Amino acid sequence: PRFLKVKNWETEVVLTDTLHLKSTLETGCTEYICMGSIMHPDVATKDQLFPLAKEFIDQYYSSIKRFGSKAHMERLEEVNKEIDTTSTYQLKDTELIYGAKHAWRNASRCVGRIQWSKLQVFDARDCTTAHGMFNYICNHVKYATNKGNLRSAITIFPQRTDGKHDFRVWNSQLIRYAGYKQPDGSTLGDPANVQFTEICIQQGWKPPRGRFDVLPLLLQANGNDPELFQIPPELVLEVPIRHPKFEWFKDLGLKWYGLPAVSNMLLEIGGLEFSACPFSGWYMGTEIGVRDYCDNSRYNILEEVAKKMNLDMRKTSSLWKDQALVEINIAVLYSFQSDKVTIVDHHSATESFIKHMENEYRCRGGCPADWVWIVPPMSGSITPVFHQEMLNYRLTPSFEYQPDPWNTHVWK
Amino acid sequence: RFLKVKNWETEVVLTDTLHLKSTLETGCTEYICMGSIMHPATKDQLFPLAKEFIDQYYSSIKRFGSKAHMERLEEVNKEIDTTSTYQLKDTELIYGAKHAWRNASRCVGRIQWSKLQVFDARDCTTAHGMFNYICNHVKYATNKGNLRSAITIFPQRTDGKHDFRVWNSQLIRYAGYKQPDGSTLGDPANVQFTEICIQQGWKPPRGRFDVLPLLLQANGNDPELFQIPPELVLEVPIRHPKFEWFKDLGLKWYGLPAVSNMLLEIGGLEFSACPFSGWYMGTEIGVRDYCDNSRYNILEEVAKKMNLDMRKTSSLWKDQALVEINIAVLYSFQSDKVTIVDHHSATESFIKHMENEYRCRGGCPADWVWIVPPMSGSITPVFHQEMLNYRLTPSFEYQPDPWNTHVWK
Ligand code: HEM
Ligand code: HEM
Ligand SMILES: Cc1cc(N)nc2cc(-c3ccc(OC(C)C)c(CN)c3)ccc12
Ligand SMILES: Cc1cc(N)nc2cc(-c3ccc(OC(C)C)c(CN)c3)ccc12
Ligand SMILES: Cc1cc(N)nc2cc(-c3ccc(OC(C)C)c(CN)c3)ccc12
Ligand SMILES: Cc1cc(N)nc2cc(-c3ccc(OC(C)C)c(CN)c3)ccc12
Ligand SMILES: [Zn+2]
Repeated sequence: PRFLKVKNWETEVVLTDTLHLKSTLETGCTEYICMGSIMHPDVATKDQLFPLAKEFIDQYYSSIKRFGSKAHMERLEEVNKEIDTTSTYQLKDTELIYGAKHAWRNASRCVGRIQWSKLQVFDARDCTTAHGMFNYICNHVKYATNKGNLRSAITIFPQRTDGKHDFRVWNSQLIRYAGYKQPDGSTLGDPANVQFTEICIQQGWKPPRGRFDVLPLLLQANGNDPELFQIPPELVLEVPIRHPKFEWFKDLGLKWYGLPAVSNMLLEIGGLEFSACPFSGWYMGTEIGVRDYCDNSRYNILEEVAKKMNLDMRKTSSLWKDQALVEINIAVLYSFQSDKVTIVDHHSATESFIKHMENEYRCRGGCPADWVWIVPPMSGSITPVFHQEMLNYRLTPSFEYQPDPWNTHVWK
Repeated sequence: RFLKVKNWETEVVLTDTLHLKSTLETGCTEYICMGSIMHPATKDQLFPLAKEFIDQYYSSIKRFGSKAHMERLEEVNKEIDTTSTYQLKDTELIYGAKHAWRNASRCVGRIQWSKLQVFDARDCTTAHGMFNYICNHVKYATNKGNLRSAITIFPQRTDGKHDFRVWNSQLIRYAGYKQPDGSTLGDPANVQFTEICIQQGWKPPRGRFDVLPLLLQANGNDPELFQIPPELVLEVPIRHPKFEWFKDLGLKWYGLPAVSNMLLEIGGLEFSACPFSGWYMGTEIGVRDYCDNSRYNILEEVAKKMNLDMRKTSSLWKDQALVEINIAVLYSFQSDKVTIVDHHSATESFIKHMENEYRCRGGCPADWVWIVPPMSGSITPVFHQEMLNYRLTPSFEYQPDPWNTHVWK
């Protein structure tokens, strides 16, 4: 039916969703199963591409209040002849900007979407080589960082053609720390990044073999083999982590980078596929995964912090893990704030998202939202999103997962 | 098809076949997921449902197709023909009630599902008898603090005009009163029901922890009030193992969580009064929402007594005071030898429970939105555990509150 209702059980506020009617592709759920906690549940032909392009162009001309206009009809005819003759088409600059903002606006799992309209779009579709990709990525990092006053941005490289000429950033984020598995089984650096670290070493990277080695960019242009580049260290803003009360916390030697910039996702606009589209914002404190690091040869940060807090770690019901996790997250927010590097705590981010979601229900007719990903990884129920019912559905333009490029790349 | 679920910490992959047996809907569609939405019989329809349940009962005792299986199917069929309903055998009631718990996708405590004490109250005819059955349930389940899981099942729905109902949401809850300004004396969750009890003749002590009276409805009659004997109500004063000032907050809670407003469905039959009880997970105990003074709740007051910076949210003072309150609850129950489980232990048990269920049953319906605890989610092992949610019967269902349906006599 046309209307779907969601309720906030703290405030009793009821919102009516009609935007779900524009949902495009399946969720994986059926009337008899829900896959809401499942992590994720050769190119387009001509006849596949015609309706996807028309739907995006219609949506674009509706958004600028020119629906059915002469320019709308002429744009549609242009796109159709272009697909008819070249099996693909090119977006105008305005449509590219529109589509990237709306892929962020449509990202159900993103709590930071109140900012969606302020995204800075860098058009890199004239790029032809990995050196040019490096240039574009350096400028993006410099612009987005802005000496700590972080600005959201995306850089969009050429779209996919036949599938054998893809542009790809092999990094999962533009800035991440290396991880090195030792022979004795322990891990030095970030354990999340051991596989990609091994790939870089294999491609020729000389690793410093420290705890916080910024990984090199591994960049692939036009389907060619990827090439390694070192980001200039002055472009990488970092924050040492200290605690406002625990003078010993700085002795852990922890730091983190300021700029979260995800680079392994695919951007889909009007049936066109931008397989290289790194996008960046600023952190929510809880995301910063400094928790997983190893302080010594056995204990991770959560254990090491609790040990220095003199907590009882023999019983789980002493809640020493919860107590230590709070102090770690206090330290993260204090350090970014003291250094004037943009960051948002989870109470502020979730209060903003509720305001955002309400505005979207009124002005747009709904807001696709993935509760499983929107609720913060700690203190869930004391944030306003916990008691908020949400509807999840897939609108396009969208950001999508894609397989890792080392699994598919045909080495030259 | 079979569906896989992955734990993203252990990389353990479980294969789910049980979802292929579910026949009730979840609310989702191919195009919209509603996993965060809270709430998404005639003679002709009854026998298929009953046969379905009878089939799975005799499949469970490894006597499918047996003589007794067929005779029982024949019996249930004739009985629906002549009477438009049927009665469960005691064996089937026990099996049904345990599997309603086994199938409750939102319950993290289901490792215990087969240790459920079932009290058959299907001979009850009056609210006085309901009171008797309920007192015996509370005394048995409390067991001087060594809590034991139990359910008491009252007669099933007949024509819908004669339901048995427990009007309380839990057997034991604290009253909550509307204050002249706008704050709340007692539990804010129970203001409406407290007012209902006062309208019905209850004399409110107007305290902070007034145990509510039982409001009991038999055979569709007007409900009647009863005072649970206070010696049957086990309570725990909340104190902190480090903060000597915590006991000065004067808080306490009751030991026994006994939910009484849900509906049990077995083989097409509906049991609208079926209070069931277990023991608490520490994070459930809603003492956080009380008021200490005339403006500040326990969370604000705790942070105040802790001398935290309450001006910015990024000081995370709420998160700090939340953990301490939860340490105090666990310390207090453990010190009085009242059964309680922490969210770390309970979610650990649930992952082991899922392993068991996939091995022996082919799956386990699980609602991630409700299984993950309301604090420290990602440092518990269920956060990174993919789950499949689906609806099996027997089941516990939500039902309307009786005061919205009842025509007073
Ligand atoms: C501006 C500040 C931003 C904040 C504070 C923020 C916050 C978040 C958080 C907390 C998550 C979940 C993280 C996790 O579960 O590990 C997330 C996911 C996501 N964000 Fe945002 N975000 C921001 C900006 C952006 C921008 C600029 C884009 C794209 C243009 C974006 C697109 C996404 C997407 C696609 C996901 C989901 C990824 C997936 O499904 O795997 N975000 N965001
Ligand atoms: C024995 C110890 C038990 C523990 C520790 C436990 C724990 C929990 C928790 C923490 C919740 C969610 C609470 C919330 O969201 O506030 C829950 C839900 C639930 N529990 Fe259990 N439980 C236990 C026993 C039982 C028993 C004995 C039954 C019934 C026979 C049961 C039936 C249910 C049901 C039906 C729900 C979901 C109700 C709904 O759909 O809203 N539980 N349980
Ligand atoms: C722009 C931005 C800002 C921010 N503050 N946070 C962000 C987090 C993600 C994100 C989070 C989780 C995730 O999936 C997990 C398996 C790590 C993915 C998939 N690459 C992306 C993506 C973009 C983010
Ligand atoms: C149910 C659920 C909810 C949520 N809100 N988030 C989740 C994040 C992960 C997840 C998956 C993979 C992964 O890492 C690599 C294997 C891709 C990480 C990061 N450790 C997290 C898995 C499940 C999640
Ligand atoms: C036997 C048992 C033990 C326990 N330790 N905990 C339990 C919690 C619920 C429960 C929790 C929430 C809930 O619904 C919320 C919307 C308030 C309902 C049904 N209303 C039941 C039900 C039974 C429980
Ligand atoms: C999305 C979600 C997840 C979860 N895990 N839990 C949730 C609990 C409530 C909820 C709703 C009503 C309510 O109160 C009565 C009106 C039933 C209470 C208890 N105060 C909780 C609402 C939403 C929840
Ligand atoms: Zn779903």
